[PDB]
Amino acid sequence: MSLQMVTVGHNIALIQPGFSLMNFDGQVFFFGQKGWPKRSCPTGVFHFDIKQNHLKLKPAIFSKDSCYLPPLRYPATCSYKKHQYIIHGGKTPNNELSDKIYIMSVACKNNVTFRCTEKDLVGDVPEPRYGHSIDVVYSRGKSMGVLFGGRSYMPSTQRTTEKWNSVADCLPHVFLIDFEFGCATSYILPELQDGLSFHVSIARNDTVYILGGHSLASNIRPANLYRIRVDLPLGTPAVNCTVLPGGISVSSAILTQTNNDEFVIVGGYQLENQKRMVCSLVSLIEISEMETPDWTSDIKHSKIWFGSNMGNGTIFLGIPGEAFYFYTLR
Amino acid sequence: VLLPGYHPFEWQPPLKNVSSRTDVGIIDGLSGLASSVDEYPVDTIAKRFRYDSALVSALMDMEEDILEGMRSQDLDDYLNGPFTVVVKESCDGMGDVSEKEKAVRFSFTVMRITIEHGSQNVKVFEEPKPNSELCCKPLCLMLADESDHETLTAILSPLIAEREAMKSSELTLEMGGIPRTFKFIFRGTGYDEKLVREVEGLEASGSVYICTLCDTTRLEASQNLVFHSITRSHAENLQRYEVWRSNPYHESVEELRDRVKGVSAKPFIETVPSIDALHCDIGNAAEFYKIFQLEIGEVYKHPNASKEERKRWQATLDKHLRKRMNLKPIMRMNGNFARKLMTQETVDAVCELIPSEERHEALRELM
Ligand SMILES: [Mn+2]
Ligand SMILES: [Zn+2]
Repeated sequence: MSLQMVTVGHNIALIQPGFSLMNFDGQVFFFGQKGWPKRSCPTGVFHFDIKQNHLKLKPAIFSKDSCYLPPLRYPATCSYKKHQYIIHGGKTPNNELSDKIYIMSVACKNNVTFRCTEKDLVGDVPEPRYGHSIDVVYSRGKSMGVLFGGRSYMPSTQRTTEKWNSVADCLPHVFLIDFEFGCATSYILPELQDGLSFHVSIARNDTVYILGGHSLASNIRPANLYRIRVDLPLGTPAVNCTVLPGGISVSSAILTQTNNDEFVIVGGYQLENQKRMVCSLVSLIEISEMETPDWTSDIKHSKIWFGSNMGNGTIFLGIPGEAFYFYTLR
Repeated sequence: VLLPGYHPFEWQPPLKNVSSRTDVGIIDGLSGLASSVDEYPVDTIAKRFRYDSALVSALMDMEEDILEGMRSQDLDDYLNGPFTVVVKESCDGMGDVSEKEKAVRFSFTVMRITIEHGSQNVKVFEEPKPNSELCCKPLCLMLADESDHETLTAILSPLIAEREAMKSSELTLEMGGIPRTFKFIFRGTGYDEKLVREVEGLEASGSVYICTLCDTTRLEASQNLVFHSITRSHAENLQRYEVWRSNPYHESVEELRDRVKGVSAKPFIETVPSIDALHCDIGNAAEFYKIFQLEIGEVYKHPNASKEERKRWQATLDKHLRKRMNLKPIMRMNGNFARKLMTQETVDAVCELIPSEERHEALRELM
């Protein structure tokens, strides 16, 4: 794991905490710019190209049948195999939380045009949230989406302007989501007692592992790991969750894929005053510490850091400053 | 006594989503914004009043003027009929505050108070100096950039909720021993163009949709000078944002932008966008100055000119105005220049440089 500084083009200001990076056919794209889209880039989605440690953001265009989604901070994102991306939740530039679901796919590639289609949700729709996890599970030749955790504002009932922006953890219900038709089912589990946000999620077959996170009510980053198994029979699917010992305690960690059935996670925040400098390796599950990479002094003494997974087993990181300072850790 | 939170009041019905406590003074402007390291970084500090509590304190501050205005209109001091308060909302960035950091100031001005006595609305109070800092009452001070949309919306949305809820009620408050009733009309007019375009989801000032009041384009408004109506309104803008975001007729981005007329972001403050006396004189002066330059070179007779010929015309006009009018030439437009240039005497002066007197007639009539 070798760390490398990155310079950025004229529009470096676009990059903000809670942004997202997505990988389509090796090509990386960027979503969640700061502020509302400008006449230079109406979509707010950018070809994210790093050449010779220099980052250029180039505007991407949407297709004619596309929705023009607002840029979203801390959405729940996952990959679906045509190859596409699922975006649910998140914060808008106006500080509003979205409960809608958007689907991103490559519509045309000329020397890329995107299709962004919003999927309506009926049934047990999840309350609008940010900082939650969403993944796709496959059980008996059927595909189903699993969504857990996060935060939102107080309900319209108890919301008072004096604490207008006050947030709380969602109810720790698991949400199964059928993407073709837009239907949503909510499951209460006995093993999931507390709310959880900013956690890490790993999806293999009919299973999703939930790691770390931050529980706002207790203000603890619990050191627990949850396995969630999903069965998709002809009838209502069945969900079982089990507590697993050996869980790391980390919020806002980033996850990347180094090889099939093996993931590495670079740090997040370990305490309010502490940072997680160490790195972990997960094999599909066993969690083993790895050698900490060569952090520079600036990263070590920064109180805040943020980042996203580029896809090619390489993390793109940022520290506060110049506006922000960026690194690539491979 | 003079600060918010001292006098008691009531809202009938109670304000929606607003606490009813009346002992509330200065409260945190972030309005409970999450500050965990996980969350979005908070680089600002802010303090505000609760909007209604502030209006209460303001009315109690001006009680003496209200009572004496009722007397001055031949009315009874103890009358308690429904007073109507027209309130101006203003927001501006205060530029750099650093001592060696920008600030935003959210404020309200009491513009006038009328009473209903018969089928008449009797003006018992009106602000004499509406553009003085003495009566622009502070409501929210934040250390943040008016261009930082995320922090701006997070800090201001609570205030907009309180105002929207005050739109649906009557405030009862005890003045001079007699309980009185007040209805409020909120008019957001203290927004300069940039802040209006920001908070009403319009594009930046370089756009083709130049007017914040109408759908015209720079090209259209230059071809059709006069005939346009005020057509924008907060609701229309909200709708057009939803149109942009859903793109329901599956258009290209150019066609979509044409449809929603430059509303490409979701509004979050209902404003009354206007103009000020200054900019009228200014626009007119810029056009007249360019007309003077082009009347000296006889462009009405010669269509083509090099840049050198135009700079020599402007230099000629600048030298002549310095000589005969004692107006210094300016390299960038400004208010009092417009004020001093838009006179008939300067038309005479510039006519001293134009050969043809038919164009002397043209310029004299235009001015
Ligand atoms: Mn300004
Ligand atoms: Zn207009």
